[PDB]
Amino acid sequence: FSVDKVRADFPVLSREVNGLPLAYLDSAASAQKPSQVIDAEAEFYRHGYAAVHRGIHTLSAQATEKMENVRKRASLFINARSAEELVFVRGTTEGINLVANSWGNSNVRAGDNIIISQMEHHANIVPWQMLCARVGAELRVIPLNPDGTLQLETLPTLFDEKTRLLAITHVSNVLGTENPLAEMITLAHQHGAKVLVDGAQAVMHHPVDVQALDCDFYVFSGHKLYGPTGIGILYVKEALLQEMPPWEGGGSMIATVSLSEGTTWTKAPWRFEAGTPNTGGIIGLGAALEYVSALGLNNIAEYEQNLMHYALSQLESVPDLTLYGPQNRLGVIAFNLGKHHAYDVGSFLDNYGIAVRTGHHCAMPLMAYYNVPAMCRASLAMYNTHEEVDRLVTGLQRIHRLLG
Amino acid sequence: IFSVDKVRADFPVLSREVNGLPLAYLDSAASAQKPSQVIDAEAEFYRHGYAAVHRGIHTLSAQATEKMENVRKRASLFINARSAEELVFVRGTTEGINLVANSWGNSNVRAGDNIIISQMEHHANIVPWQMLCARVGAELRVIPLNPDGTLQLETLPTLFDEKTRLLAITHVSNVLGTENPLAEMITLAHQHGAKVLVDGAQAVMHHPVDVQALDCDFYVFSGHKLYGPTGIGILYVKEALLQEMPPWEGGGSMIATVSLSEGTTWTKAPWRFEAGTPNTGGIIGLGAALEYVSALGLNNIAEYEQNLMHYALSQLESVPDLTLYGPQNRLGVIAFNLGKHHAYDVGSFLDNYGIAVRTGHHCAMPLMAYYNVPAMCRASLAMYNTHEEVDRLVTGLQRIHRLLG
Ligand SMILES: *Cc1c(COP(=O)(O)O)cnc(C)c1O
Ligand SMILES: *Cc1c(COP(=O)(O)O)cnc(C)c1O
Repeated sequence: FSVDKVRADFPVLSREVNGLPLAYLDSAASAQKPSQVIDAEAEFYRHGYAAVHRGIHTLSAQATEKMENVRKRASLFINARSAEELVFVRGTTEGINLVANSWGNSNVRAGDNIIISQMEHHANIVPWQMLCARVGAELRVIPLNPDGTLQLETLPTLFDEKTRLLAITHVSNVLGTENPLAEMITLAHQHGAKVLVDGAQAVMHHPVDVQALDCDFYVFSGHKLYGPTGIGILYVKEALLQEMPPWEGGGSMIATVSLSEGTTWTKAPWRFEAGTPNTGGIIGLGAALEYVSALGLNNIAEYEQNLMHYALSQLESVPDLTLYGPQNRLGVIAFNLGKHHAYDVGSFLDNYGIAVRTGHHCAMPLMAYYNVPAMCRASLAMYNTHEEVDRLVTGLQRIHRLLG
Repeated sequence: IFSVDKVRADFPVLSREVNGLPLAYLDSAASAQKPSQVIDAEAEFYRHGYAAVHRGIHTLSAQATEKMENVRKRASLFINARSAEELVFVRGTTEGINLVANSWGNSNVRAGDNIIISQMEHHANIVPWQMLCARVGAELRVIPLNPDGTLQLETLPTLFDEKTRLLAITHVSNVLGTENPLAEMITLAHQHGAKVLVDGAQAVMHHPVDVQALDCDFYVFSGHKLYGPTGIGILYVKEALLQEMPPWEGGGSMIATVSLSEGTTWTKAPWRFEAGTPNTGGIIGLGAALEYVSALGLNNIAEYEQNLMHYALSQLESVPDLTLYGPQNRLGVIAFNLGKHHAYDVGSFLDNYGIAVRTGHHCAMPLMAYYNVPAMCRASLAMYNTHEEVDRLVTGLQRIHRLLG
């Protein structure tokens, strides 16, 4: 693995901000893309473009086949049994909503309950709140620990015969905590409950196998995978997916449509894809998967882990620095500097050409647990370097010196 | 004024050869080709500009956010909405219609009520209302067709009553190219206190669209037919209605506050309806597309496309056993069948000649049912299409007629 050869593929790293070389630590919010993905999408638009859905002419057919090929590649990437177990979505959020409506409405009833965790992204919180509101069920929460880990021993208590679903995050977008999915899924299934996994922060860090996890639902976003915006993947166990009613109605998800005799649906995954999909994004996603797969995920894991160790090692020399989350954390470092407002810190770091994210990070309960209005977050991705970490450290030190 | 060559110079796919022959792409009605400006806009954004939106503290994020909202503004001006806050970013027409069908429909349509659609509707403007009607136990009423491809307008007064909440109608047919008399329908619709949703997916690239003039309550369209990128579209909703609509998808960025005890509250519209990371590249590209189309001018495009249509319809009279569907004043598309031949065979043979047309039911089955055919061939004539290509189509059809009898 060579971070230089990798950095050579990303033009954004050449960008300047406030007159200085960009150091982009915000990858957790969205990932930068290599020229391959961008050029893949662009070239598709330039020499390849037509409509999908098995049009009679050549460009359309080839486009359709490309789309299905990407579906296959995606399926192989997360190691699903069949590509028919994967659905194209706008992203993690839509996927979760789709499950929450399609599967949730038929499988969750009055008096039942769903389980989430206190570290969840809003995407993995609100759709279940909406659901519970619809059918009159209860939303139960797995509580945290001060070190940023969930309390596993509470699960036997949270689960009962009325528990249909466990919605859990693979990796925290704030803390970088990786939850013990295997244990949770094993325990969850014993009570006859399905498990949905939010992997939006997972899939780019290391290999993900959904057969090994035995998770019932799995969702993730492409734009954090160094792919284009507006595309994501929903994996669902075939047995469950085939029995799920459609969510969005429209063209291409129907078998037949009649204004007298009614309407029938085609098979999944296609049952859940209505109207024209996002083709360019799918192509770009394919490219992204190719690129990451070509670098290899264990290499990325190794480099990112060593980089993380370096960063955490260096950040110890920063006075009045408060870190949130465990030592085994993936991809992100959440911190606060003294009593300073997070946005001021962020602004100062921005002035120094360093991009970090501030605010509640779309997890309010997580912030509520730590009794803070917000946190600073630095992401260390595969193209990030020691020099940038040094810039971050020195920056924090300078802020501390200057603002006391 | 308008030069198809100067315009054609901007679209690289038109330089392509297909099955060894120069491409004639008549499938624009399915999806439109993009000029270099759009493609390069999205690409350059990705290359030198890219970050997450939603008011991140650093520079790229802020700039990205403003770019997004600027595109929203440009779109509102493009369709002449009062406010940019009346516009919602969607995956395309289908998601827009579904969003309305769920969000607005569930609260505004009840047992015993009824919705009106037409027989020429795209499935996108059919199925979600079926779903709604099934959910709340309402009735779906249909405006019947005429053999010439026009709706029977005289039937409307009877179809409307005090129980009619919504008219979901298409601006322009994706098959026939029929342009419906929206103003009349909306007047009549409003007289009964009913809302109107307009499917504009086939409209917005042909001529100017003014939603204030139309006074339509909902308007939807797709970006990829407007010569923009895939996976992006616009939902226009009257502010008064939009402000009272509950959220559909839950998640980040559409919330004010989130609590696991005190519950959850929503931010203002339109943002209430945009959950998670939007499609930023698509939005940028969409902005570029709107700029390009506006720069050419819509009336110019309308005139040129009209002359092209007249030419095509004139030339197609010399094709034996050619059956056309729809009126003479049609916009943008020509739906046809050749003798007793299967549409897909015709399409394939035309594909062999380097000509791209579409076949099948075109996602309107009832329309096909009305004409007693399983499918139709459809040729699209867009702003970058030429007389040369029409000549090629005619000669192609004639050759197919020679060969297949
Ligand atoms: C294309 C089209 C639709 C569907 O648009 P999508 O982009 O696929 O969502 C709906 N109605 C009409 C009339 C159309 O032409
Ligand atoms: C980004 C993220 C989401 C939301 O994904 P979107 O692409 O915005 O739809 C959900 N959960 C986690 C953990 C995330 O990091």
